[PDB]
Amino acid sequence: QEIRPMPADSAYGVVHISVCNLREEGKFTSGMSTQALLGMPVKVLQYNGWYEIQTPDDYTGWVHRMVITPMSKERYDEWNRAEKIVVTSHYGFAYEKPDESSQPVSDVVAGNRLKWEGSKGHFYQVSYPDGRKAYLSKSISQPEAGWRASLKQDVESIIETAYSMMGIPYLWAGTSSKGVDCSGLVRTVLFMHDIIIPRDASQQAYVGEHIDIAPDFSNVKRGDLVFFGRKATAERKEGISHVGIYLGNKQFIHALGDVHVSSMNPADQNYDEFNTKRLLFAVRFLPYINKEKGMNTTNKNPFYQ
Amino acid sequence: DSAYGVVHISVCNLREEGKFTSGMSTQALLGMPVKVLQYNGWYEIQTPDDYTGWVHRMVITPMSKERYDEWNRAEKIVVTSHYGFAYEKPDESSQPVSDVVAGNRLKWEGSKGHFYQVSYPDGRKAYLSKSISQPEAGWRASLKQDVESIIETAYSMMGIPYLWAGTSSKGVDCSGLVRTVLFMHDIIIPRDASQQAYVGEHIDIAPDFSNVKRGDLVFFGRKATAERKEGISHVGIYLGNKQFIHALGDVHVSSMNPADQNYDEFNTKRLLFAVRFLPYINKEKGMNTTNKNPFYQ
Ligand SMILES: [Cl-]
Ligand SMILES: [Cl-]
Repeated sequence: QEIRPMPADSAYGVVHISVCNLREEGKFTSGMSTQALLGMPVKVLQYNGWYEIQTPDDYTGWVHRMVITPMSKERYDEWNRAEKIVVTSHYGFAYEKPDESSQPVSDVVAGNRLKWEGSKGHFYQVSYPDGRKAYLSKSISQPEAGWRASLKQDVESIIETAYSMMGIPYLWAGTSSKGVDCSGLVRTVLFMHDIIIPRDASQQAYVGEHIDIAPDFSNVKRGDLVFFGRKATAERKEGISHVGIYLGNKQFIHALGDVHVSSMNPADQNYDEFNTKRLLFAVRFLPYINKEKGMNTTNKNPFYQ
Repeated sequence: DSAYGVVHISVCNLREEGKFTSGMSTQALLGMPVKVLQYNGWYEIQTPDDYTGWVHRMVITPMSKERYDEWNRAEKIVVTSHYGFAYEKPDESSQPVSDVVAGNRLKWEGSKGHFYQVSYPDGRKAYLSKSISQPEAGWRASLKQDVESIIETAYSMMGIPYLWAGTSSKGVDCSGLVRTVLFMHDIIIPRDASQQAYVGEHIDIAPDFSNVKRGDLVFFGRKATAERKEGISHVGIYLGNKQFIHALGDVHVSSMNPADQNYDEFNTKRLLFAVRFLPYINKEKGMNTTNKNPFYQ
């Protein structure tokens, strides 16, 4: 077909697999551009055999027909209003029975959110956007209201979550615990703390407070983002090629090959000469969550309300 | 310079060309031996299924032939659960070293508590819980390579996402589901559906499906014409009673019986034939087990 825009009964959707793969065009032979998660609300923009969708970070891309559940605004609103079970562990499964030896229904990853239906033993009974029923261990998940109540969004808590992803593979366009790109590591960590910021490194580079890094690095702080790339010239604007999370003491955690810690101190064993020489600036963003457009929490984000 | 290597991340992503903006073509696993064909900033590699593609320089450990051979001779710890992590200490609350997926193999160095001490190709040291892994000798001494066990493994992947070129427990494509399942049973077959279609024994499906058996592959696509050869588009694993398990959106079970609620009309209409392959492991170039495959020997 070529349906654009979508009819009202199919203008909205919810992702119903653990991690779905958005591509630049509606075909497998197009590059992946981002990913969305189980239970995540989306807008459905058009259909040509694949759906073009918009995720809550305003990013757009294309997914196969079978991986989202399209729906009316009314049904989308019902999904969003139901208290969720929030997956907090990186990896696990949901099961047919309250027993991890039973038939799985699907994998889950951190940030996956399913409708809470009940509880049985050491499990939450849950349902998927498509109507599947399952059980999730209380050891890898928890009810959304209590999750929010206990949620920490300080820099140290955020860095701990980044450290929990040590060695996970780099994957281009990767935006989940399964695999991450440079900007996707940032997003995957933040989403585990209920925070959404822009998807691409080139957009993350212009959020919050710009920090012109001092020669001694004294004005860059743990929790800032550090950006790398091609410096602006008279004839050409700057190009952002890479991002990491600053750790203090010239160290930073990032996704390149895998998630790892590097240094900008030439004396350190983990010195990353290539990126250090391409260092551009830092950004301090955490103070401005819900204070500028494009940076928000899911309790405030308009896709969720 | 380097002609050999070993993958040192859980799952690496091979692409058509040496750049991120080229399509993924297959994936390889932690501890898997590879041949290194060239370097242009990225490495062109060949995986043990004889498939080639490109990976970022940081994701494999290039080695001399002697070091490659030593890696291969080292007894491994084999990861048997779909997902987990290896840790800095024998404690799942300690700092992780990396994620792991089923089929990952690391060098066995010892044990502490209920954990194997392991090492990576690049030299990292870690601990893997005995609850998600098994020593290679014991793995081989308990190996299941029958149809029923292979189907059980496929069922254990229910609902996992479809991922184009996906070849691990994280996400699989149609042919990748077949490969991912089979590697958990020590079996390697060709990577692409268009090659899988011509292995083993070709089954010309009877109208009652009576000559198709559990564990056969079913192939879907475009029928040959007078002017044009057949095109293989899709593959699934036959479960009997006209059902098959496959990766399309996610891993799920479909039927070729129009009466069934899980009838898949699109694919049923495109059914071409089935293939009985399991009897022919180690009997044709490109189908083998890792104890016979020359990459490992
Ligand atoms: Cl990649
Ligand atoms: Cl995909």
